[PDB]
Amino acid sequence: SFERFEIFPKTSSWPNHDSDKGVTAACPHAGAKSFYKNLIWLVKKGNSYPKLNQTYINDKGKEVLVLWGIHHPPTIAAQESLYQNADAYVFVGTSRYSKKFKPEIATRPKVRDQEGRMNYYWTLVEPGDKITFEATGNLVVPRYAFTMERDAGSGIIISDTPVH
Amino acid sequence: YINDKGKEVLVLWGIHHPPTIAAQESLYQNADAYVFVGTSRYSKKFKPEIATRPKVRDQEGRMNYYWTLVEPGDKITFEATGNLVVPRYAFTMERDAGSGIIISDTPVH
Repeated sequence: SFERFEIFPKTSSWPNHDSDKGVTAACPHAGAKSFYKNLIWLVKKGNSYPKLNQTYINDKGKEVLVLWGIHHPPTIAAQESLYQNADAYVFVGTSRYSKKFKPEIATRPKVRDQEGRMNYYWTLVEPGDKITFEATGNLVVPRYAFTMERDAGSGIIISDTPVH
Repeated sequence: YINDKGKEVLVLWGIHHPPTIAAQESLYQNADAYVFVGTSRYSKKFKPEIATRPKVRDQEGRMNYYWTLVEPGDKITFEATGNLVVPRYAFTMERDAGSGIIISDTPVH
């Protein structure tokens, strides 16, 4: 079983932050700048990035796959222009997964005309468990989570053969 | 600790991550504490991760448990400004070729 649901609604979960300017030219969509559909890049809302705390409780009877991202800007000026905290930190916590991520602000070789980077992390939340997001900055919040129930196991086929 | 026995010594310790900064000063009074555990082969500096986590057994913080094997003639050094669960008992071992762990309810005879 694999269904996608809105773990955090865009219209009610982030009132104190900006969820509309997180678009870049590294992900074109019909020419205009865009971003991932299942993720939201939160930026400052007018020179203010208050501490963000959110949580989700797994009311489903199956597992939920939750994906998020940590952004590493190229320069300190970019970090202040996007979040304005300099010394930001992210923390994601479940009953088993606890981890703190601090941004690495440095200039990397250009890939897709991007000096900064974005690490993507995933976790599986069990029924009854909860996932907590804390963030002073540099966090790409989940917008869609995947409620899944898994089978015994299989593989991935890399072929150009048609499907019938 | 210097390993004067002729066998290996398993040493276990822990690093505590409190939920709030206030708890950190309530227990260790240093805010920016650090730990360092070192051998001739092992060397690691631990920093507390102070954040609130989903409650497990009515606990907001966590305790990460680490272990190391000190060879004969070697020494293990603990340095800590705070957030250290020190060893009290270590285990001297001489190890066999290798076996397994059986999970069963069969009686032992």
